[PDB]
Amino acid sequence: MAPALVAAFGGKENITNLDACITRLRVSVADVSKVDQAGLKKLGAAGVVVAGSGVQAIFGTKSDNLKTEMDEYIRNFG
Repeated sequence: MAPALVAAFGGKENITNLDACITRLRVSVADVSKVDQAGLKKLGAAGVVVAGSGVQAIFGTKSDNLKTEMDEYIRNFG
């Protein structure tokens, strides 16, 4: 699931707004019908916040751990 979890929201390139940054991403959209943010926050990023109107994602603190999981995905799907 982890190699498809990040895909579930960050891989929805269709997204209308996204604030990618050093260790901070964001995903302001209405495709929440069934999104796995609850997983994409502790598994894709390191803490996100949902605010009807926009969504914010933060891969700080345990950035290396989460990014390590990211590295695994491309290596698992290379």
